[PDB]
Amino acid sequence: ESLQAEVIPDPKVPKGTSSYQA
Amino acid sequence: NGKTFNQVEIKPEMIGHYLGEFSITYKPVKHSRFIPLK
Amino acid sequence: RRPEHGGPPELFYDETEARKYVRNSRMIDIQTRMAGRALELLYLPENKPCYLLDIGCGTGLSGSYLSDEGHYWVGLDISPAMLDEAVDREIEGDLLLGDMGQGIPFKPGTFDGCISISAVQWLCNANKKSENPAKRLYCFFASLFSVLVRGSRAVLQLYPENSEQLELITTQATKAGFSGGMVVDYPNSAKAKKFYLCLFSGRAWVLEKKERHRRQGREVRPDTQYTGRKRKPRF
RNA sequence: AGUGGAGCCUGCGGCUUAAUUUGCACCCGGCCCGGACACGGACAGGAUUGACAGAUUGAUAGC
Ligand SMILES: Nc1ncnc2c1ncn2[C@@H]1O[C@H](CSCC[C@H](N)C(=O)O)[C@@H](O)[C@H]1O
Repeated sequence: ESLQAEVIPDPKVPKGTSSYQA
Repeated sequence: NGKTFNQVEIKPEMIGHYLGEFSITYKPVKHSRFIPLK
Repeated sequence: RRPEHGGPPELFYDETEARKYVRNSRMIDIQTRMAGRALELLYLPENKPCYLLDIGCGTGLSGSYLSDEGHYWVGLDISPAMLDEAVDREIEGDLLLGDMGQGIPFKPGTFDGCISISAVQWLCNANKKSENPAKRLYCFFASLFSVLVRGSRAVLQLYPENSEQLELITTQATKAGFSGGMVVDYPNSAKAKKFYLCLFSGRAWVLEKKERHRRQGREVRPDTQYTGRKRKPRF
């Protein structure tokens, strides 16, 4: 008899240095 | 320096130069052969 | 304008030319990176010891590069002055004096690889009446196919002065059984264009109808975007 | 006589760049302005205009 199994049964830089000149 | 501001402390050793020497306006430039199989 | 037009290689390559060759920085630099390209152009496996031929060795700086990579080699040349300054250079490998077009005196199944630097272009022209470049090239290439291991590789660097030299060299190579091709390094360049012969041993329907009616000399509708265009489905 | 070798300069490519303009044009920051028509909102209880002083600003400025 088939069962109702719809879903799967298996579950160094300074302070002011800018980023440019760094 | 053209895009950003560089913040610098004026030291006594800095006594002769221009300010523009201490914010550089350009960035440093940081810059496979066929073998025959038949 | 070119060394080939000087004459036979035993006369253009005298002692004075040898001493100008050995004291020449551009010769050293270019022929060194040509030896590098020559050794990298045959797919001999890495970490595998191999035995090589270095023909047209002249100074042996190509041999010095081969010995730098750990590999051993046999030098063959026609000019005595070149072999004299090569032994004066204290090169590691063994040299031999002999014409390549007459034939290489080695037993078959011997060398894992062959490297020829600026030498095959000298066999394209005849500087003696007994000389014939076609048969000389055939003999030299058959001697390569003999003395090489079947399945080994041979790189053959050249600067062909025209396509006739390439035509004859390739014909004499392909009639000696050699399979391979041409690596033309930097093809469209000029100062780096270097030839390396590498070898080894094994709606339209309506358009047609309207062009028909145009050729036949009658009035035809102008050809537009709507020439062949399905007006509607047909039920 | 050379050039191709070397040093330097320059031209195309390519690479780095915010930009390295192109077959002052480029970049980074700051100003200035910028429809009527229709319909719906606010508007004399107030629409909106002008402004000294100080400040932000790289600087000044009722912009
Ligand atoms: N038919 C021939 N047989 C043998 N050697 C030949 C030859 N024709 C030319 N050669 C050799 O080809 C050489 C050209 S000079 C090559 C020098 C070498 N590539 C180096 O720089 O290390 C000369 O030494 C000349 O003797």
